[PDB]
Amino acid sequence: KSEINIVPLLDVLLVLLLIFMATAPI
Amino acid sequence: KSEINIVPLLDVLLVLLLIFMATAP
Amino acid sequence: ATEQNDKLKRAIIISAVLHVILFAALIWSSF
Amino acid sequence: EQNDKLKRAIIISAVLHVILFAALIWS
Amino acid sequence: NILDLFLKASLLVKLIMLILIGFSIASWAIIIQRTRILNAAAREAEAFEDKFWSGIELSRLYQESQGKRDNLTGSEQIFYSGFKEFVRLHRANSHAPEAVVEGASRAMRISMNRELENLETHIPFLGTVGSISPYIGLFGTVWGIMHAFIALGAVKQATLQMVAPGIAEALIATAIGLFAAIPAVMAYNRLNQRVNKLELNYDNFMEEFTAILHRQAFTVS
Amino acid sequence: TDMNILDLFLKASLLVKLIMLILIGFSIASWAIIIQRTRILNAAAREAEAFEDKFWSGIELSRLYQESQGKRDNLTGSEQIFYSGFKEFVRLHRANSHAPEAVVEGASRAMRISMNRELENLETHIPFLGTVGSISPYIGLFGTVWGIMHAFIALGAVKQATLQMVAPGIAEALIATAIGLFAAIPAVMAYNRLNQRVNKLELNYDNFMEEFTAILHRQAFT
Amino acid sequence: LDLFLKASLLVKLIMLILIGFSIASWAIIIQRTRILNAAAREAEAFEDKFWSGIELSRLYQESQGKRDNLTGSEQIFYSGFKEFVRLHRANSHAPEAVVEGASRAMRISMNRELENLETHIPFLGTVGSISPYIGLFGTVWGIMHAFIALGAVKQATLQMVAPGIAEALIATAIGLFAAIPAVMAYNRLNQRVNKLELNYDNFMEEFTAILHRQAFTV
Amino acid sequence: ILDLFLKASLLVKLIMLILIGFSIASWAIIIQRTRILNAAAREAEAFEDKFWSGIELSRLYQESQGKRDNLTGSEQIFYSGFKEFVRLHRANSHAPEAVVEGASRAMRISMNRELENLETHIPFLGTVGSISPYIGLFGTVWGIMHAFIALGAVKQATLQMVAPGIAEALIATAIGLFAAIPAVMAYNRLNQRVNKLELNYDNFMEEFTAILHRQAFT
Amino acid sequence: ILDLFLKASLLVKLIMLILIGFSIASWAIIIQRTRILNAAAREAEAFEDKFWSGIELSRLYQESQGKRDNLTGSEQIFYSGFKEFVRLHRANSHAPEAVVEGASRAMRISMNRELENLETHIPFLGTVGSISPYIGLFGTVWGIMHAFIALGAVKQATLQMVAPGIAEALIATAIGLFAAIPAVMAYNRLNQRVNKLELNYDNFMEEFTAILHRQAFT
Repeated sequence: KSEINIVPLLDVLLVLLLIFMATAPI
Repeated sequence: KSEINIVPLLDVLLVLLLIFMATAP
Repeated sequence: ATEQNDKLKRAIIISAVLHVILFAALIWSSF
Repeated sequence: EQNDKLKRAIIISAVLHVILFAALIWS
Repeated sequence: NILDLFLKASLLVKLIMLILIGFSIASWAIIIQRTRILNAAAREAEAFEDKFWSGIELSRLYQESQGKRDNLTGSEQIFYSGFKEFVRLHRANSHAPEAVVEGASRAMRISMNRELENLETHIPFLGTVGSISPYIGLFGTVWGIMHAFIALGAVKQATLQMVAPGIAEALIATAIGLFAAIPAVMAYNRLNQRVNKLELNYDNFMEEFTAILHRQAFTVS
Repeated sequence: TDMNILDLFLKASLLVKLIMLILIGFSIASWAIIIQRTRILNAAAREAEAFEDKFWSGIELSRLYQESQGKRDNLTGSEQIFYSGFKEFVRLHRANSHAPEAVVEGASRAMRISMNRELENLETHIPFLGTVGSISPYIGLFGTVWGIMHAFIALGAVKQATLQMVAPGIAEALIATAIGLFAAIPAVMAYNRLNQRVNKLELNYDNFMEEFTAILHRQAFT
Repeated sequence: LDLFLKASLLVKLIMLILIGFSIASWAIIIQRTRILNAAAREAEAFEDKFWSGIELSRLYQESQGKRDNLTGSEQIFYSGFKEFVRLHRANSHAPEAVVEGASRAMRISMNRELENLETHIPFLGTVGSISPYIGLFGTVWGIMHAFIALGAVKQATLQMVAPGIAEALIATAIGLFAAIPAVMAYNRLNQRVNKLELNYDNFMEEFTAILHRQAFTV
Repeated sequence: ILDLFLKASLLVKLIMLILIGFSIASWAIIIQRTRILNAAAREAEAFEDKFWSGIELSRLYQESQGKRDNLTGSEQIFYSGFKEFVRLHRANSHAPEAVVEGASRAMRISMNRELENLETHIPFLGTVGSISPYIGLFGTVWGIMHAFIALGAVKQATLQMVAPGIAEALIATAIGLFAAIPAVMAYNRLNQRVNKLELNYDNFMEEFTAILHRQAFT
Repeated sequence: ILDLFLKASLLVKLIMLILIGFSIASWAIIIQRTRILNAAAREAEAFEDKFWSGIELSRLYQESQGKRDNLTGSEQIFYSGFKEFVRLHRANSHAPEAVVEGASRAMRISMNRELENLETHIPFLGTVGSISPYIGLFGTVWGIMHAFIALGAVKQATLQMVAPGIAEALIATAIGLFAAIPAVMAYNRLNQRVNKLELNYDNFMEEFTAILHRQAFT
């Protein structure tokens, strides 16, 4: 019937992690 | 019915994210 | 008939008390 | 019969994973 | 502590707290009130159903329920309107028994739909809170992160250390958005299963009752 | 807020610029539908409540049929359910050769469609809100991911690029998710409320359907 | 495109399967939409033509005159009338057995219609629910190649971590693009089928009721 | 473990005790239900053999009286049906056309009573398997607040003051997963055992009803 | 790539073997069931083409007799219903329904044990698709803890020394999803094929019961 749609919450964290990770060599 | 529950990954990501806070110069 | 609204007001009041107790315990546990 | 058929299915899918895991390190 | 940072967190995070606390307050009031109601209805259903199935005469069981005609519930209300229109249509001339039992079965059907609609009233709101609460939390964190990267884009010498609290006060809006969603979504599923089980009880009772009325009517021929 | 009111998506790549248009459009379309359907469902509820009173007032049903014929092009809701039922009933009953009861069955289907056609006219733009309230978050995320991939590619020739020369580009990519969620919260919240209003109108019309078919089945014999 | 030419083999496979599921989802959306429009229109056209007051046996005779590709509300009526009239030829039956023999045929034929509308809806719901997690697995694979590069040299270059980031980030982009078609359409199409089932179920009550009056009088 | 739990903040005390207290409760429920669901299946086949031995249902009902106080599973369906059948067709001889639906109710209520006695704690495993990971996330979010408050106290951050906040988050996630694995593995395994044992007990719904309909009408 | 498996802590390599074990078992079950449901569906189609040839059931029955060791699916439920019908129609038969209610019972006791002769290993996939990401995440979280246990003894830390440990830890989530995705897709796909096949057998046995009531009653 219904569930928490976790994917948008997870994908914003993935994007923020990828931004920091691409910033680590700078 | 059965599906894939991923919720504890949010935590792994919160931890991995904080390592970059702990290491930025 | 209408008494389900009185029961709903009772439910709102006890829900509000339970949240105030929860956040009071949470803020105390920050110490 | 069926215990030998599931054994053959385990064998053929196991070698399919072995060649996939080889292809994964090959490139 | 948390509270001496929270009092100086951005106005947007203040609003996102008052919104999410409001839905957490409201959803728990529904969970309490709609579980008590369903506990009462599921008990009043079976506690009438045996009384009816005792083998006592249906006519006197109907007549004794007239003393509380304004206060009936669930299976007893479903029985009462079905029997009332049955005895009226059977007392009336010029109606064949297949039309008499139809009229009773329909006056039962519409009363049973009105009992279930009166039973589930606030449940759709839990479907709302479980659906928007994660997205309200996510808008809270995305606005916080975006405003942190704007502030980080202003300084001559950038580092993550100067926006760390801006990221932290963003990220917890995800967490409280999610913790206000969990009770609502798990209880929306659970309460719908309880309504469907109680609907199947009324549907079964409506078949068992219309079966005895069908035989009772055609036996007069 | 806290940024230049005169500068926006305008300078960004054509795809995040396009995603910005479809998402803000949605929000405008969503709010236009909320206002249009809220006005219509208020009017329909008021007209149904007024008609159940006028019908139970006890004035004889040929007066209702003759006056409703006097405004047959503008009938709505319970008055249009009544009209289609009584129209078919008098037409069919007129053929006295009919089966006394079978007249009631035929009239009831006449109203059943009229109800579905009125109830569909109440619903028209509601499934668009269920669409905006479910794709808009993901369209926001996809716009943001394209923005991020385009922020790093714009410096991919230089490694010396300081975080200070990509942080504004990252912030401008998060806007697509912020708009994408801002279009979603009103849409899915209003979609649940409006669907529920429509079910209340359905149950009110089904109440009227039983009330009418009862007095009709009586009048068919006594 | 050179940025994809040297991508890791695991990401090649993830792109082919997710683009495949996106293309297959759009093909299902348009295919099921034309079918459900046609079936909803045929039901509305037939049930009017039937309820018009035309004689059931004449309607049945011209419906047999089109028994080739009869699928729809026509086929549902035909199945119910055929076992009604055929079972009626044996005058030994009580009328309850005649309305049984009609409703026995048409309930079977209704399920045979619904299973022809339903065909690719549960595949689309499978894709829409698992597709962002295929994207997520591709993202975690790219995150590993990024951390391996950050573990290589004392001060890693942006150029050597970027392949892991680009693979990780594209796997999330395509994981979203291969989920938009299924998340809008699956609930819409499943609701459409439920509405069209309720239409045939209303035809079950209405048609068996007139046959019940027929059986109790002929 | 205890090296860090001895110095964890007060909210972690509660979160750890709750989340390990679900694990313990979950394992206790698996032990209790895996006795019952296995003894209530054995006592079904150990009724069916006796039933199909050719002994009279009169003798079955008579030899059942001496253990009615503890009667459970399939024979408690049978006894309830036969008790009410005797009370409506043999203790009073009236209306043999009307006892069959009485016997159908008398098995229906006994069925729901027996299945409720099997299910007693199965829904709780369904909540533990759903909620245990979110209690882990709450432990994580609190551990991450203990990280950021320790980070804000220094001009330049390093892992040295961050490590106890990270260690807290990870151990709360690990315990949340350790409580969830048994719960969601066993919940499906037990919920299929109940559905199987229900469809086994449903082997009366036509069989017993037809036998007592024959005994009423003969 | 085995280099990490050759050196990593006992728990993460044990978790690696569990997840590869579920992945092997899952793919073996997917290919197996698919071949079994393909056979069972084609055997149902071949029996429908026989049944609708207009062959008399009393001689069609004789055909199965030739294969009493290899009866299956639709032809097994036909044979079991009809081998009871001949008996209930021979000697004492009670009502025409009493001979077609006992025959239909003798079908449904072979609906079960044809279902549950197929549908055997599907609920295993239902568990693998549920726990496999949690097992991958538990291996991952233990991997982060093992890295920090080695790291925290040093006076300073950097990505260059912790990132290899995190990269080898994230493999457990990657394999955890790679074992889960085939299971969740194939569980939903195969479970829908079983429900389609159950609907087909129920449509057959009800529609056969109409021909059986025609031949019993007239």
